[PDB]
Amino acid sequence: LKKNMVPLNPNRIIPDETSLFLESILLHQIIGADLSTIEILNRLKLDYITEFKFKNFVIAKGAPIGKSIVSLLLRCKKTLTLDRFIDTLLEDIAVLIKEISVHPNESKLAVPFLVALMYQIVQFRPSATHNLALKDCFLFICDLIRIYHHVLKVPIHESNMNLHVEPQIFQYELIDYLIISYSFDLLEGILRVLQSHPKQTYMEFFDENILKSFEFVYKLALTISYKPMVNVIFSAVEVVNIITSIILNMDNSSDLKSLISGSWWRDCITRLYALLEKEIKSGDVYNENVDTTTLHMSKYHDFFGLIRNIGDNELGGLISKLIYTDRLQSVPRVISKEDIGMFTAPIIGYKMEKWLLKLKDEVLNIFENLLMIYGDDATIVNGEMLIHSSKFLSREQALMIERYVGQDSPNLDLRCHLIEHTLTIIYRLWKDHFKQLREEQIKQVESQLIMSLWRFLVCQTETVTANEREMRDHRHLVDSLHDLTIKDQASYYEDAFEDLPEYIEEELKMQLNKRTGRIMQVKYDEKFQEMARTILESKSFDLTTLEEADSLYISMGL
Amino acid sequence: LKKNMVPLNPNRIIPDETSLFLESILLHQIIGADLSTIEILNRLKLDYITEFKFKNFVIAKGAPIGKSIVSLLLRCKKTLTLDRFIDTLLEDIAVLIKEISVHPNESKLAVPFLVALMYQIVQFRPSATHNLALKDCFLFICDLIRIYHHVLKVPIHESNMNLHVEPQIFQYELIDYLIISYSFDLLEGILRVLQSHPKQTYMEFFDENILKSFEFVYKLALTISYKPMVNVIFSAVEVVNIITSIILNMDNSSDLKSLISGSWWRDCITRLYALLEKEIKSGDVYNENVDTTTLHMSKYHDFFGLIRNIGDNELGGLISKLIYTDRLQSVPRVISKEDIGMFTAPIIGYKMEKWLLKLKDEVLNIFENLLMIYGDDATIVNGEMLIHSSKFLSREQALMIERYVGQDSPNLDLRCHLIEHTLTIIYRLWKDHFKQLREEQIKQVESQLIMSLWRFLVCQTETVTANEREMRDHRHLVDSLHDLTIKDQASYYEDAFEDLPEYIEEELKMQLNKRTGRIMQVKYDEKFQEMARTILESKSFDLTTLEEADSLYISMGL
Repeated sequence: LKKNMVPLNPNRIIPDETSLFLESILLHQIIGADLSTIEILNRLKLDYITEFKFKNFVIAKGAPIGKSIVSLLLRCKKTLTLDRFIDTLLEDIAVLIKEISVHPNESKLAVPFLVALMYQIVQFRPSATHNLALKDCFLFICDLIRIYHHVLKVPIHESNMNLHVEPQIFQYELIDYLIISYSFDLLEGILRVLQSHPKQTYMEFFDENILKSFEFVYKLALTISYKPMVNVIFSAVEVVNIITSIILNMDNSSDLKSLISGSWWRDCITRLYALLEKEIKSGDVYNENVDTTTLHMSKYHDFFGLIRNIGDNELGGLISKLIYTDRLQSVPRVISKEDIGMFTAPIIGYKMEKWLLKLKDEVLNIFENLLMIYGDDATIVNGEMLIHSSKFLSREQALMIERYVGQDSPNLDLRCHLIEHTLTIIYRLWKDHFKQLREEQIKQVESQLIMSLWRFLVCQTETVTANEREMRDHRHLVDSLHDLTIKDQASYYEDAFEDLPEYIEEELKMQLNKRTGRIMQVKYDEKFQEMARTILESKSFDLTTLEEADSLYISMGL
Repeated sequence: LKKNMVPLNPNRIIPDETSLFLESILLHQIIGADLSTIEILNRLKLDYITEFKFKNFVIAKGAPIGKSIVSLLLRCKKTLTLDRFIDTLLEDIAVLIKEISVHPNESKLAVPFLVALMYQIVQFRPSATHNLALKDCFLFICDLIRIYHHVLKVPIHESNMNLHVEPQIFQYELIDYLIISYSFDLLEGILRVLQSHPKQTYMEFFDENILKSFEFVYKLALTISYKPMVNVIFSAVEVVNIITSIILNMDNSSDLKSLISGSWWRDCITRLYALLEKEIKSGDVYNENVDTTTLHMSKYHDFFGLIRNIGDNELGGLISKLIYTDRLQSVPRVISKEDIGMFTAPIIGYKMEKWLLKLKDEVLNIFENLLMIYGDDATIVNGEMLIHSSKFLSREQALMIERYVGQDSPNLDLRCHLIEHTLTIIYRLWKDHFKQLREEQIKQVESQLIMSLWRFLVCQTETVTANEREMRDHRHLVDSLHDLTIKDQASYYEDAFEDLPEYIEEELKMQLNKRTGRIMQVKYDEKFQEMARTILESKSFDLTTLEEADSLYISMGL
């Protein structure tokens, strides 16, 4: 009777999750380093704090620090289950980072590896990390960054008599760059594991102090008057993405919104506007050039970081060469600063452009989110998302048409995705938020709005493509890199791309065609033509009179 | 219908046994040492082997060794289950011990801690250690001891012109004493985890090479012409105990017995005879005195060892002070040899006598075993167990009656247990093995056999105890220490000894009475009187004529 059911396993090995977590801590290794993180902390002592102790976490004066970490780990594996083992490790390593940090004489070499270790502790099982531990860890990392106040506050230009006669040493600068970058990466990690918790419990994380501390550190990261560290700009805007994305996806959204003032957003969005108007150019990413106009990714902080692999990791060998690896020490191993740099490839510049274009996609994506949060009018959905976004759309169509077509870079498609995205940031601002699009603000960008819509409606002529034979000749000219990409995807990495049955490559010779149309800046997609049509031609606001509009239509045909 | 059964657990956490084994390795620590064993091996490098590698177990030249152990442990936790994780660790640490050992220039400081670590690997789950790993580990430890050939071969007495002008250093001597003692302790551990396996599979362990290698190392340990190390004598006779005990407790006992020659036993038993005739005296245990007559436990090897806690562990601080603990080194930290020794307590001598009396109980216990193996006659159950055991019985009755009664030492009872045990080693030799008790050999000990039986049959008079009132006055005189022992057991450590219902202390005032009788050397137990009666009076052999026997009976009464 009912011999159908799936039979259980009588000897289920539910794996010991705290043992897996112990092992993932013990063989945690940051990319490019020779030793493991615990095996670097076995080579570190702290010789000014004569006796560290918080809660049976004694470190002696000359003892290895990672000796005490692995003693804590073994001692608290036996005792605590996973959700208590996590926050025990978080508060103990936090207190150690704290009193190594607030000290006048002591070197801070243990701090980057303890922050990376703390990040490995947080993100291991995101369901197991209770969010009061996340709250305390978030507040600790924010005031840890305000301890390292000066790393994100180097001035733009130095003295003319700033003589570079100095030992030119990089090891302390490398340490506090690692501290700041791993700290911002840990803030992103805290908020994305908090994003994974059930959606009724976000108020256990958020209070006044969370948002004040992130307001300080966000004004610190997306700087105006100091040299930008791009590593922290990525993470500092991804935090704002996680914030808007959970304001959209929680039920009691009022408590976050009533907890946030208007000044928080109108200090955030102006720095996002100042970030969206910066330039992304391959030939001078890694250059040091004019300030606050080129997102540029400095040579002196080029490593991966804890989440995403952002440069080519040129400073990853120096993390391993920051310690002597056969010795127990406190001061750093000497890294010369001008030995790095040695000319082979500008492909590195192309992929750093790829990251910076995804950064601008991120910025106008959180614009797209907080249109949807503040669907009703406020201080912040206030018409300057016509000004800055239409300036952006118009210039990234203009120098696309003037500069990028036929330049065999991988980053063209994404760069003509940005415009294709930000039109929609125009469009739902036009259709669904016209009540705040003030008449004085629309005429600040009446040039650029109308011209940017015109460069979409020019594609309805379409005397270019119309067939298949010369379009593939065009994509030999503009889009050979994506032919290499799709052949490498077809021969290695895609399950659908073998034994192609003459219906799956007739979709390829539809979508490569519409891709190379959308790159060649004639024949965009029909839907974006409609969205650009129903802004200019629609009578919600008179952009053009009827005798000024057909002066634009005669410059296509019509 | 049948709502009686015990309900199972739907969320059984079967604990990950290889995680527990990983943790027991990582926090293994030998008694008296400051650091853990892995944490000592983090402080050791090997700077003459420029690159060690066996099977992806690479050690660099200046790397920490315990770094490579913990790398192997983490790497093989993921992959191997427990019975393969064990023998992977055994053969890898064996190859490391091997090529550190056979090297002319390299210091051998890693070897004691790797042997102690190997012992922790073996005995963790004895059911999980497959016995071919035990066979290979046994053969490795036996030829490891024959590598350290010279530790158990220092001569008895030195030159008169052996000037003690020399740096007088102990650290290398401490290392190879630790190597030999932990190796013999590991041989005992191999054979007792092999003793715990199911009794059909002993032939997977034993072959010719096992018994030849233990024959060599057993002739090496129980020495004749060299200075004895008592640490290895305990373990080397406990191995012979495990061998005789499993020959008694296996089904196919012939294969062990056909694998053992007669020369193996007749070289074993003569060294056991030479061990049974040594003296145990408290005032010169820890002295250095005349050779091969006093079991004496030298000052220069007084530590615990891996199984049993044998001395007071005076050299346990020097194991921790053998390394610099803030440094990665290869040569030992300098230990002065004549700093030890500083007079407070001869209680240490009493408990070392307690161990040596248990050692003699062990020797005549394996005599009792191999009477039962070779119930039929052989080369070895051959009548000299009348000579040596009756010499032993007669002298340990004689100087008990002359020296020990009223000397308030804890070791009296056990010393009058030995005689009470070895009478039975006489008795079943008398009753059940008379076919080989040759007539010429009985008259070699006809003095001592008859006198030792006479000192039991003198107790049938019993005009001493006969009541309760003066027997407790006698045990104030001879046995006050056991009153302290039973009061400490009664007030702290025994569940039955509270609310004593006047039937459980009326057994105490039976058994303290028979204990103090058996100590006072008048009124032994009635059963041992019968065993001594049915040897002398019985007519299996005419020890006495009928007119010589009543000359012995008139010296009691009769």
